[PDB]
Amino acid sequence: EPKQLPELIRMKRDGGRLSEADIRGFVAAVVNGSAQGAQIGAMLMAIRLRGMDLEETSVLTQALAQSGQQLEWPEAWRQQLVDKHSTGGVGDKVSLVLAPALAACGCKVPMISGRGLGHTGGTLDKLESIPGFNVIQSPEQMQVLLDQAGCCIVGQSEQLVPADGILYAARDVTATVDSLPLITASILSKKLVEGLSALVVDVKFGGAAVFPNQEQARELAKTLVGVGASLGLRVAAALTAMDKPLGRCVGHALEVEEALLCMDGAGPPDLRDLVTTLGGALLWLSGHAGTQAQGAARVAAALDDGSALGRFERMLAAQGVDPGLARALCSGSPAERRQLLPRAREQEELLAPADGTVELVRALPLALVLHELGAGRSRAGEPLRLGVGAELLVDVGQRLRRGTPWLRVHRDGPALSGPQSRALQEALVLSDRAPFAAPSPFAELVLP
Repeated sequence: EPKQLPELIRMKRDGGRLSEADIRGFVAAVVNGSAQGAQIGAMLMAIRLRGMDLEETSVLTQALAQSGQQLEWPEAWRQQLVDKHSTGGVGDKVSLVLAPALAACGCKVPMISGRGLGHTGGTLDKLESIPGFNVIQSPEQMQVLLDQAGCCIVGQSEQLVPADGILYAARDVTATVDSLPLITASILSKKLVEGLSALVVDVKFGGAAVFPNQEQARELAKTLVGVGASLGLRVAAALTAMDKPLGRCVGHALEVEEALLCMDGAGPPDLRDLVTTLGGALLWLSGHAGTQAQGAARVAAALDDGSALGRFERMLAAQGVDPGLARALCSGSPAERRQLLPRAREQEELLAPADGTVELVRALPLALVLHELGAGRSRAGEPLRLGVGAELLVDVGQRLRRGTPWLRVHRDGPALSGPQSRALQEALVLSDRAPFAAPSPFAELVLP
């Protein structure tokens, strides 16, 4: 029954299970206001150090979900509601494209997304690079968006998965993100509130992924598919590598550009690879395409013929962006899009030390330095340096020459410190091996 908050915390601290009553009451305290900051962090920490189990976990997610509302849409759309959701992520703008992609493929995507988590920027912050983009819509507005645009991207609020919003902000600045339960709940809860026909989850592994260990990551996959099943959700989880940044831009505004470059015609191969791959899965899974190949084939199609660029345009406008700016952003050249989005003060470039063959660029050192540069959050509720970020000037598998520039840093301060500099420079790994074509960051596809 109603136990005082400090008491539930004492229980988890002591490795005790939380009852459905206990989890619920807690969730409520968090949304109703009673629960104080130091209390929410304490609990998150306790959880990050004693975990929970299938039930508590399943209970948590399930509750979080109902802290707010659930959406209901015209029965017409039903079989067309789909969504994908990542975990880790350094430079993962897939969402910024796969959304309008699917919307061009006749699907409706009601995306409840999020902000940077730990050292992994969020697709919600990235969108806020676009001037006037509102990530907060009421269910009502959302339904207008899936009608006009077919898709939309919004974050937690007073009506949607409220409690998740409270924790998710804390998780990131409390060093309480890497927890299978808090992860499973955080994700499933949002996607639940949407009520989708099919749902694909992006589970990163290696390098800069929340859970580095491939297998210990593959579990997180069978898990989200696990609980997700029970909750009554069709869930497909795919393990994709995260040792190097997806694409060539890590940041916010920079990333919004490398996304437009995709819809345009095509930018980075890996970026496209996943958008089509994951996209084709959703169509197959939602039973909207013969096989994944066919599925994936239609998405690629969207990419190549301006569809996604169109859907995307309606979307920005539909979500607060000055119509004019939006036609300018999409029909704009890359040079235009640069002068229209947030740019950092100065920007230097790291040169190649030795002749050699780019083996890979270390994602973690990057994300970590850029974080220190204002591309990451230090303490919830704070602005973000949206211009700041980084550009990969060489592509993995290729051969570069000593002295050539391989990475450009956009910073808002008067310079990089010694530690930050060395950090960057060593994130570059060179071999004498012969140049080669980059592999797909896509590994397996855990099914339900």
